[PDB]
Amino acid sequence: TNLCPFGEVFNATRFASVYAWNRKRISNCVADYSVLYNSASFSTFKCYGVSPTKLNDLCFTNVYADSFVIRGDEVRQIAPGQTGKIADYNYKLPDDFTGCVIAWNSNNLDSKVGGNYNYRYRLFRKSNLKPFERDISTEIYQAGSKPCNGVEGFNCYFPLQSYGFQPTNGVGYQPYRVVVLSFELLHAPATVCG
Amino acid sequence: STIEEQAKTFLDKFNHEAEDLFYQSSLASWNYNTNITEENVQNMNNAGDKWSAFLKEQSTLAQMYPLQEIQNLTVKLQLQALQQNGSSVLSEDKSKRLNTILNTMSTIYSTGKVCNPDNPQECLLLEPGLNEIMANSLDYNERLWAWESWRSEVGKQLRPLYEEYVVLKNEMARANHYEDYGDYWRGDYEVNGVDGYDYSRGQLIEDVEHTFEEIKPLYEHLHAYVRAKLMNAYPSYISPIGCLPAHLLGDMWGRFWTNLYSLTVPFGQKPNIDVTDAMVDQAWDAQRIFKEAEKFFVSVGLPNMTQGFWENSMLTDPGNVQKAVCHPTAWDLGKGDFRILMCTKVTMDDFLTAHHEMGHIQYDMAYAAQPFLLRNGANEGFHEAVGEIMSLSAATPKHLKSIGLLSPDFQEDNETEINFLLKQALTIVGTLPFTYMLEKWRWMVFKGEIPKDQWMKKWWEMKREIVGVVEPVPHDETYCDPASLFHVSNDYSFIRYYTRTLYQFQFQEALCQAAKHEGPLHKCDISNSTEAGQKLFNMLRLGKSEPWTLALENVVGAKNMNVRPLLNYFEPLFTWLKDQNKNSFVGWSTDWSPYAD
Repeated sequence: TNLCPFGEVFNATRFASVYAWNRKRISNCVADYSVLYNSASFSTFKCYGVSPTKLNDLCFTNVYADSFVIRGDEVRQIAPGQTGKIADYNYKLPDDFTGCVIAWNSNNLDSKVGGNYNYRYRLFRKSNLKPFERDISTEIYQAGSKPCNGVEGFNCYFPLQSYGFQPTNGVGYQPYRVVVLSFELLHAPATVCG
Repeated sequence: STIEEQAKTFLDKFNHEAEDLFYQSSLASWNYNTNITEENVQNMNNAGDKWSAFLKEQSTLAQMYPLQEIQNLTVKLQLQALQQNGSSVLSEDKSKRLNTILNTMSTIYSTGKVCNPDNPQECLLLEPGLNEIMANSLDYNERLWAWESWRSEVGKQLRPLYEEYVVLKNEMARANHYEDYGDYWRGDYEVNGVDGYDYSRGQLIEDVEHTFEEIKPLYEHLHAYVRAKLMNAYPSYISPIGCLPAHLLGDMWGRFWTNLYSLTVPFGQKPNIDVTDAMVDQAWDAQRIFKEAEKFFVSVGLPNMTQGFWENSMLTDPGNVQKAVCHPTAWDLGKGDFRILMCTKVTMDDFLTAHHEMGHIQYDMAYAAQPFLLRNGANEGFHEAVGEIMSLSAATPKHLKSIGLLSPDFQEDNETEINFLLKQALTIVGTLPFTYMLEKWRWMVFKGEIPKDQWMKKWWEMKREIVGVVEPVPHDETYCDPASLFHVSNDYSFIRYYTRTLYQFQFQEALCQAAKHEGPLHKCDISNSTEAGQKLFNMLRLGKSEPWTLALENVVGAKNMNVRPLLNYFEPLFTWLKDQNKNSFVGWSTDWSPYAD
């Protein structure tokens, strides 16, 4: 048996953005969560529905690895039952989530002097997203009934805003690389367990 | 599809973009305050101009939304701070002339030299130069020459510029639905939209002139005692009935009376309280100063300091390879970054300074949850008050003995409390009429109440009646004495130095009474009690979202301003002063003048 590739999802050199969050289907591999608790690097390890002790005795059909980057004072919004600028416009966790949320500080790997503006997020949207839905578009949000035919002018603005990651920003603004392991049980064979 | 929803969308777009430009505008300024160099000297202007252009365009675009349709107080408060045009309503030529005058007034004050053309040795700089000859000199003519010669050159070339400034700013202010520039400056204390806590611009003068009447009593006895004591050093220049000469108050103008303590000590045989010999001998350095000052704030219940407060902060003078301007300013970079930059030295005046500048970061750490336009204190004289009561509780011999600075058995007697109280009174009481008369003069001259011919007579006419200070030589209408001050040349407000002193004693009395103390107010402390820290913190979290009257009531219980706590604080010294002033002539006469022969 092989070692399941957890180093490309947690130790990647370049992560993705929250509005266009990547999705890695990790299945038919031997996931080892025992080395995760002893890593002594996870600033936040909260599992909803499952327990860290019960994660090595249960096998899930699909372990979907949704990876993105968010702020520090913001990770609590990625949880069943929260609201904000992200939990309704970019990526909504369902209220019946049965997975875990991982995060750690990576200021020394996701920050450069003068600015690193390579990550973006949604700011304006006409509605609220359903859970587990992604929509990539730069359409201009009509805040009134003027209307606006594409020009960013009076009460019509660009939706995509950037992330200002720099070495000297605070702990609550430092990049917490988050991989939301979304365990679920389906009607297909399960072979992913430690 | 309503105004209060479009305003929210516009405010969200504004808020989620300015945080990325203000931080870079602050970082370059931090690097400059670290490094005086011609290479980085233009980054300040580039970052400031880009941010001003962003702000100017946003203010121009925000004028399309009226204020009579919004019902949300928070949204109205955020939008009112963005619709203030400022000087953008003037014409192009007038704005250019105003900018030229503003940039020339500062240059003339900064590059103005004073020297005696007949003697080569009578030349010196300002700080620590001309400010040193006026501080520790006991001569009469040496001070008279330096006092007259400063306002004969710097104060004489600013009169046309100030005359043009007054008429330009009157037109600037009359275009914004205001009356004058004085009415523009009183708009900070105006609170409207809340029932029961309404404050008007026309009530500030009534409140101040009512608070000054209760104070004048004690200042009269203090002035009488100081004038009686000064008879020993200058026996042939002061009258025992008249007033005090202007150039004998301790510094250039007379705002503070601190330097006069060395001549009018009540008890000269007692060892004064001192920690300067206590931090040099104890191997105490700027790192341990802050490491010890942290525990005082932790003891009352306040949170701990951040990680970046130690590594990015500058504490010591960075040698001679680089120049750093270290005037007292606390630095809040935003985006979760807090640092300090001070000129630390082993002295008592710097330990209390470190405590005062750590109170500032403790206050800024509280309201970080408020939006960008509301991340500020209640008003201008409100941020400097909460950082000053911490120094008052650390200099008492209950805490100085707790940190080992003072002697473990430093006796507390009636001969030490008098010495402490006189030193405390010389710096606080002596400046209130000085601030009040200057602000009244500005408000009276901006309103057109004083014509051209009495532009300089009504200055000494109120100086000789309110503060009891006469001039050594007469001045005609050509001079302009008030413009020689830094805050007047750079057009800064002055009533924030009058309101903070009144607020800081009310806060201290409320907190110490919540701290369950029994005894005189000058001996108590708030340490080792969480019920005072949690009482102050609820007020600290408010920010600009609530009116200052409500913020004051949430702690003290009175929406107005009072002087009773200050009078109770200084009653112990007033009782002894009333006894010692039996043979003196209490009060002054306005008919005396040193040149009236």
